Amino acid sequence: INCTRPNNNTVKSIRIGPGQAFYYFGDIIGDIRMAHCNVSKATWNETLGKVVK
Amino acid sequence: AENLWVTVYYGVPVWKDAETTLFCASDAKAYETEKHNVWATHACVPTDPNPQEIHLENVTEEFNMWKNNMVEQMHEDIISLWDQSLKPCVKLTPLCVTLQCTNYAPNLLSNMRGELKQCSFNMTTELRDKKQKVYSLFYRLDVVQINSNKEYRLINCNTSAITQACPKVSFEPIPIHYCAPAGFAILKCKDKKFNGTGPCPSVSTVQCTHGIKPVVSTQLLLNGSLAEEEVIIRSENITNNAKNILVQLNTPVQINCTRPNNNTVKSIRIGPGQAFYYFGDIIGDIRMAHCNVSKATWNETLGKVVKQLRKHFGNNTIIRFAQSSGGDLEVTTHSFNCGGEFFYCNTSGLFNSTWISNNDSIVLPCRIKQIINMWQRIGQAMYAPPIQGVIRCVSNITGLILTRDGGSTNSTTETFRPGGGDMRDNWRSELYKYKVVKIEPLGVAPTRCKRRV
Amino acid sequence: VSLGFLGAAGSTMGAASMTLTVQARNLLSHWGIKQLQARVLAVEHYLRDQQLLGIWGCSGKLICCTNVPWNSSWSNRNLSEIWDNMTWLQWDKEISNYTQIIYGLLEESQNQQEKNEQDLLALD
Amino acid sequence: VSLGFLGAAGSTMGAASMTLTVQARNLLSHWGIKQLQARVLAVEHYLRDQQLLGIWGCSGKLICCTNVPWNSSWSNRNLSEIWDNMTWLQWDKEISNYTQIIYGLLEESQNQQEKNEQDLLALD
Amino acid sequence: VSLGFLGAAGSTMGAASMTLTVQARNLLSHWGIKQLQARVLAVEHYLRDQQLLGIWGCSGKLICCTNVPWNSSWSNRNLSEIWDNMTWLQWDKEISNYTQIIYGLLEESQNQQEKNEQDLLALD
Ligand SMILES: *[C@@H]1O[C@H](CO)[C@@H](O[C@@H]2O[C@H](CO)[C@@H](O[C@@H]3O[C@H](CO[C@H]4O[C@H](CO)[C@@H](O)[C@H](O)[C@@H]4O)[C@@H](O)[C@H](O[C@H]4O[C@H](CO)[C@@H](O)[C@H](O)[C@@H]4O)[C@@H]3O)[C@H](O)[C@H]2NC(C)=O)[C@H](O)[C@H]1NC(C)=O
Ligand SMILES: *[C@@H]1O[C@H](CO)[C@@H](O[C@@H]2O[C@H](CO)[C@@H](O[C@@H]3O[C@H](CO)[C@@H](O)[C@H](O)[C@@H]3O)[C@H](O)[C@H]2NC(C)=O)[C@H](O)[C@H]1NC(C)=O
Ligand SMILES: *[C@@H]1O[C@H](CO)[C@@H](O[C@@H]2O[C@H](CO)[C@@H](O[C@@H]3O[C@H](CO)[C@@H](O)[C@H](O)[C@@H]3O)[C@H](O)[C@H]2NC(C)=O)[C@H](O)[C@H]1NC(C)=O
Ligand SMILES: *[C@@H]1O[C@H](CO)[C@@H](O[C@@H]2O[C@H](CO)[C@@H](O)[C@H](O)[C@H]2NC(C)=O)[C@H](O)[C@H]1NC(C)=O
Ligand SMILES: *[C@@H]1O[C@H](CO)[C@@H](O[C@@H]2O[C@H](CO)[C@@H](O)[C@H](O)[C@H]2NC(C)=O)[C@H](O)[C@H]1NC(C)=O
Ligand SMILES: *[C@@H]1O[C@H](CO)[C@@H](O[C@@H]2O[C@H](CO)[C@@H](O)[C@H](O)[C@H]2NC(C)=O)[C@H](O)[C@H]1NC(C)=O
Ligand SMILES: *[C@@H]1O[C@H](CO)[C@@H](O[C@@H]2O[C@H](CO)[C@@H](O)[C@H](O)[C@H]2NC(C)=O)[C@H](O)[C@H]1NC(C)=O
Ligand SMILES: *[C@@H]1O[C@H](CO)[C@@H](O[C@@H]2O[C@H](CO)[C@@H](O)[C@H](O)[C@H]2NC(C)=O)[C@H](O)[C@H]1NC(C)=O
Ligand SMILES: *[C@@H]1O[C@H](CO)[C@@H](O)[C@H](O)[C@H]1NC(C)=O
Ligand SMILES: *[C@@H]1O[C@H](CO)[C@@H](O)[C@H](O)[C@H]1NC(C)=O
Ligand SMILES: *[C@@H]1O[C@H](CO)[C@@H](O)[C@H](O)[C@H]1NC(C)=O
Ligand SMILES: *[C@@H]1O[C@H](CO)[C@@H](O)[C@H](O)[C@H]1NC(C)=O
Ligand SMILES: *[C@@H]1O[C@H](CO)[C@@H](O)[C@H](O)[C@H]1NC(C)=O
Ligand SMILES: *[C@@H]1O[C@H](CO)[C@@H](O)[C@H](O)[C@H]1NC(C)=O
Ligand SMILES: *[C@@H]1O[C@H](CO)[C@@H](O)[C@H](O)[C@H]1NC(C)=O
Ligand SMILES: *[C@@H]1O[C@H](CO)[C@@H](O)[C@H](O)[C@H]1NC(C)=O
Ligand SMILES: *[C@@H]1O[C@H](CO)[C@@H](O)[C@H](O)[C@H]1NC(C)=O
Ligand SMILES: *[C@@H]1O[C@H](CO)[C@@H](O)[C@H](O)[C@H]1NC(C)=O
Ligand SMILES: *[C@@H]1O[C@H](CO)[C@@H](O)[C@H](O)[C@H]1NC(C)=O
Ligand SMILES: *[C@@H]1O[C@H](CO)[C@@H](O)[C@H](O)[C@H]1NC(C)=O
Ligand SMILES: *[C@@H]1O[C@H](CO)[C@@H](O)[C@H](O)[C@H]1NC(C)=O
Ligand SMILES: *[C@@H]1O[C@H](CO)[C@@H](O)[C@H](O)[C@H]1NC(C)=O
Ligand SMILES: *[C@@H]1O[C@H](CO)[C@@H](O)[C@H](O)[C@H]1NC(C)=O
Ligand SMILES: *[C@@H]1O[C@H](CO)[C@@H](O)[C@H](O)[C@H]1NC(C)=O
Ligand SMILES: *[C@@H]1O[C@H](CO)[C@@H](O)[C@H](O)[C@H]1NC(C)=O
Ligand SMILES: *[C@@H]1O[C@H](CO)[C@@H](O)[C@H](O)[C@H]1NC(C)=O
Ligand SMILES: *[C@@H]1O[C@H](CO)[C@@H](O)[C@H](O)[C@H]1NC(C)=O
Ligand SMILES: *[C@@H]1O[C@H](CO)[C@@H](O)[C@H](O)[C@H]1NC(C)=O
Repeated sequence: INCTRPNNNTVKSIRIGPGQAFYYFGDIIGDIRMAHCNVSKATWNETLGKVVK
Repeated sequence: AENLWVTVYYGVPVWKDAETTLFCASDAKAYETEKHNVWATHACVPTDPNPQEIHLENVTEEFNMWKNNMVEQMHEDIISLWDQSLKPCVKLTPLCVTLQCTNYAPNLLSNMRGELKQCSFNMTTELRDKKQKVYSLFYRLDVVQINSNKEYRLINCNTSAITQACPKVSFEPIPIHYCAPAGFAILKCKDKKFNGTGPCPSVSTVQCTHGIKPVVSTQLLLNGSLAEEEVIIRSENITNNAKNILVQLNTPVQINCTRPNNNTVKSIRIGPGQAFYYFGDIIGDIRMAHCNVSKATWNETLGKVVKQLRKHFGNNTIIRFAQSSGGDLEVTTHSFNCGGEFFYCNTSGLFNSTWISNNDSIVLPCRIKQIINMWQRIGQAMYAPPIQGVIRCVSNITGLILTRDGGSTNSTTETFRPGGGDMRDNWRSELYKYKVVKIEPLGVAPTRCKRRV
Repeated sequence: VSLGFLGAAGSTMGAASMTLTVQARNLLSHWGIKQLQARVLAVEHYLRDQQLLGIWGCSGKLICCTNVPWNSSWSNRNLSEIWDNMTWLQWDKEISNYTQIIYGLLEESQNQQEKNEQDLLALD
Repeated sequence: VSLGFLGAAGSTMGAASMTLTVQARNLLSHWGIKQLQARVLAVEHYLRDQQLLGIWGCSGKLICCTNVPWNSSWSNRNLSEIWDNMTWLQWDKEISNYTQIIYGLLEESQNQQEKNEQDLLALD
Repeated sequence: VSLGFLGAAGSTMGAASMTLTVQARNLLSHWGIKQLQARVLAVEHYLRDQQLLGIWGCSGKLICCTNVPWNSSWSNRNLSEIWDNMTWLQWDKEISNYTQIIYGLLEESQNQQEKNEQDLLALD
């Protein structure tokens, strides 16, 4: 299986204080494609036919 | 008969070195006085009256400092000792609030024309819906502004938290022995001169060494164990300026250090149950903190050390001393502890001399802080409360650290200046002659004769 | 006179061999866990070789003999000077790449044969 | 050839009886407390039966005999097939409800009489 | 009948001397650390004197004799009444300022001489 996340990020860091470095979501740049996973089709057929026997 | 058979022996002295953990053991009286509480030497399995020492014969051994595992064992536990003594006493987050003020009035009427900053702010009371007004004092080395009365802040509320010191625990060091478990031995060799490494002719073993007083000091070792009859130099890689220079001496010299202004305190309550101590008001004159030193003896030992130091740098070269360089303050000044407070003395009135190859008192100024970032760590800091009365402490100066400079080849009369800023080497200064080892009892050899069935 | 602990370790064999008791008399002679790690370590090293001595037909005997002869490919030095001109620190490094052959051949030489013949001589 | 640890446990007596050394050679071979609970447990089981062997007149002897005869109400199988056609896993379940009578009668049979007669034969 | 643990401690010698096994049969029989401090303490006291018995030529023998005679400056009471009219609690306080001379003189009397003569009688 291959699984990716296209829209990576840029991040920022703000200080709660005293001494609590908080991290959070910054801004997105570029296109937007949601996360997904590919899988080999015919092999998934083959092992599913294998398990049902 | 004239064939030989084998036999087995048990418990024959051989040793091959290793490393394990250790433990500590020291008391004769100090738990009985105790000031009800001390920094954590609490049970520690109190020591033996008469320690054991066996002289050895016809034995040599290679000896190397700078690779002993024992110095990091003394490094790791004191860190774990320090925070554990500091943690369960009371926290304070809500102090670093905005604040505005200007200086105190007879600050300009003293030798110390510096910084007192009579100051004030709002603080939460025991009840959550009530505030209160206070009035207090803070040195400029513990306050800094933001960029109207330009508002201030404590030094590193922008980095980490601050926790006040627990009001009954002392900071004065107690001598400690460090002792090895069974199946092990500690080796010390008792030569007078010892130039760091190499073999040593006369060795001996002891289960646990003499006492070490873990004092926290920079650029001058104080209350340290004294050397033998002649002054010595120690290093790694002289004529390679990256590391530091250690020197130990024989004639201890005095130092007296005081704090004149006894400056009584007050105490309010943060609440519930947070008895906060703060600086009250001062009455009397103002004289800043300082230290005296015997002049002619300081000339005498400095003339003593330069005769010894010349041998590692030729014959006809010129030696000049200088003050510290800069950067942070904590490598420049001479910092130490006395009576539960922390001084910072400029020490520029010592290393001001050149040297040609052929009843007075030096008064040096000192300053005090109230926020410490001890052990070169970032992530915590401690607040110390002031103490009433007049404090006064005497000690022996024993051991200074030195650092070379840049320059060129061996012609341009190289110089020196203090510095350092580390604490591990100070323990390397006083654990120089110890190493761990493990015995091995099992042995086997051929004998002449046989065994009955 | 009592020379003391690790006393004649720089001396020769026959001086060191006659005084062996004192090595046993000293062998078992927040900050609670690190002390407690020491005592469990000290009891571990002592109890380990103890049965390893005890498996060799020598229970509490400090000095004891055995049955297996000496293979002369091990050393060639005959008898006298090894008791007279070396130290144990000189000795133990010299025979180091042998001991695994020694210990295994030692134990089965007595405590397989000498118990089976014991089970056959006390038989009849 | 060395068969190894727990080797011939499926075999018969005489094969298993001849190789007994390797069971002793393997017997003593936040996450600090649970390791430390193991080593104090391992030293406890070893040291327990050790003196329980040592009280029986057998200090370090791996195989040893004794004095007390066999009460024939215990087993009836005579000599041969018990050494030739069973396993120790077969043996130990078979004689299980006897051992408390065995151990107490064993120890006083030697180590009361055989020391008192020792204190009377070495007497005169 | 079995009198039990610490049974005849108020009795005399010969009653108490004949039953000595039961003192060994009972000798090794947040709240995890303080339990664990007990078991490491219990194993320490047992293992200490065990080798201190084992250094004296007595490995597992509960009762054993030795070689050194009695210096009559120690006691003067001859033989009979000390086995017949005192207790061990009476005995041990009576001979208390002697034992350090006793233990050191005991161990070298056998286990220096009696092994060196053993290394000379098994020699020839
Ligand atoms: C290097 O080595 C020197 C030499 O010891 C050390 O200097 C000593 O440091 C200690 C620690 O502060 C000093 O002790 C202080 O003594 C003051 C004088 O007390 C004397 O008089 C009282 C009676 O009033 C006696 O009971 C006492 O025993 C002394 O004889 C006290 O004022 C101080 O008191 C504080 O503590 C006590 C107890 O906790 C309280 O009752 C007080 O209210 C107050 O809180 C303190 O006891 C000592 O005087 C110093 N000099 C000498 C010669 O010993 C250095 O500390 C050491 N380290 C460094 C880094 O230099
Ligand atoms: C998983 O499967 C999807 C298909 O559903 C794969 O997506 C394909 O990825 C390629 C590589 O980026 C795309 O091609 C690109 O097209 C642009 C158009 O200008 C071109 O400039 C690029 O150089 C590149 O050739 C393709 O369009 C895209 N197809 C779809 C339907 O999304 C994907 O790569 C697979 N793998 C992973 C790890 O996601
Ligand atoms: C100073 O630091 C180093 C590291 O411990 C040690 O000496 C220095 O080592 C470097 C690197 O090997 C030497 O450079 C050499 O130069 C010659 C040219 O003649 C070259 O052919 C070699 O291949 C190598 O590059 C360097 O000369 C040497 N010395 C100094 C002064 O830098 C030494 O342990 C340290 N201490 C002292 C006192 O030098
Ligand atoms: C996703 O990752 C890419 C990695 O290349 C980021 O793009 C780079 O950002 C650095 C920041 O200094 C620039 O110097 C480069 O020129 C950028 N490379 C590009 C745009 O190809 C990108 O910013 C990340 N995405 C987000 C939303 O931050
Ligand atoms: C936290 O406060 C300290 C105050 O010491 C800041 O240190 C200052 O940093 C600026 C940056 O150029 C220097 O110009 C000042 O000289 C520094 N102050 C002093 C007293 O030297 C520090 O930048 C602040 N922030 C962090 C993250 O530490
Ligand atoms: C430490 O002092 C010893 C004692 O002299 C030095 O050892 C010998 O010093 C002489 C001095 O001329 C040399 O000739 C010898 O070669 C030295 N003996 C050796 C190296 O085995 C030693 O050099 C000194 N070491 C340091 C680092 O100062
Ligand atoms: C340290 O040296 C100074 C001298 O600089 C001493 O200060 C003197 O103290 C006496 C006592 O009242 C005064 O009469 C002098 O006027 C002071 N001199 C100066 C220049 O101020 C001081 O006593 C010495 N000792 C200590 C412990 O500080
Ligand atoms: C220690 O005292 C010396 C002596 O005054 C201080 O050196 C002064 O430093 C400033 C700033 O570099 C110079 O303008 C002065 O000329 C220096 N004085 C002299 C006499 O040369 C030094 O700053 C002090 N150190 C500390 C940490 O306070
Ligand atoms: C998944 O990615 C790897 C990357 O090397 C590739 O070799 C493989 O063919 C991919 N598989 C699918 C099903 O896309
Ligand atoms: C899987 O492969 C078989 C051939 O073996 C085919 O008959 C079937 O329709 C396939 N099913 C899917 C879901 O691809
Ligand atoms: C130490 O060495 C000398 C040199 O041979 C030797 O005579 C002596 O017996 C040795 N042992 C000692 C002093 O215990
Ligand atoms: C304290 O709070 C009061 C409430 O209004 C405010 O007027 C005053 O300026 C505050 N003082 C400081 C120093 O923050
Ligand atoms: C300083 O010490 C004196 C000594 O009697 C004391 O009376 C006074 O209250 C102290 N504090 C001052 C002057 O602020
Ligand atoms: C330091 O104070 C002590 C206190 O008794 C005194 O004896 C000594 O002379 C003083 N030394 C100097 C240099 O002032
Ligand atoms: C130190 O004393 C010597 C005399 O031995 C003198 O020549 C020198 O100038 C003095 N130096 C200082 C700094 O007092
Ligand atoms: C440098 O001077 C000292 C002082 O006498 C002398 O011992 C040494 O030999 C001199 N150095 C050289 C290289 O001669
Ligand atoms: C340093 O030495 C020079 C020359 O002797 C002198 O003028 C100066 O005052 C000295 N500075 C200090 C701080 O002693
Ligand atoms: C300082 O040195 C003297 C010199 O003998 C010594 O008597 C004194 O005890 C030393 N001070 C300390 C705190 O050890
Ligand atoms: C000695 O050991 C060698 C193996 O290193 C072996 O070949 C030889 O037979 C052995 N000799 C005796 C007498 O055991
Ligand atoms: C072996 O015997 C010879 C006899 O000539 C003697 O010289 C030599 O020292 C002996 N070797 C040892 C190790 O005793
Ligand atoms: C001897 O022992 C050393 C120990 O490291 C080993 O490296 C070497 O291979 C050994 N030589 C043999 C087994 O011949
Ligand atoms: C065997 O044990 C029984 C008790 O179960 C007893 O009655 C019998 O006398 C015993 N026989 C012998 C010979 O000990
Ligand atoms: C007992 O002896 C008989 C002799 O006829 C034999 O058949 C039987 O196997 C023996 N039993 C055992 C347990 O050896
Ligand atoms: C045999 O042992 C089992 C073990 O649980 C026990 O339940 C049974 O009562 C025993 N039989 C006897 C003692 O006769
Ligand atoms: C108790 O003491 C008396 C005193 O003579 C003695 O006769 C008796 O046997 C003792 N009994 C026991 C059980 O110790
Ligand atoms: C008994 O001990 C004393 C010392 O207390 C000693 O003088 C005497 O010789 C010893 N007698 C015997 C026979 O050992
Ligand atoms: C010593 O012997 C005498 C013989 O008259 C006897 O009366 C006395 O009880 C004996 N002492 C002891 C302690 O047995
Ligand atoms: C006997 O033992 C006690 C025990 O405290 C001791 O105080 C006393 O001095 C000893 N008497 C001697 C050794 O003569």
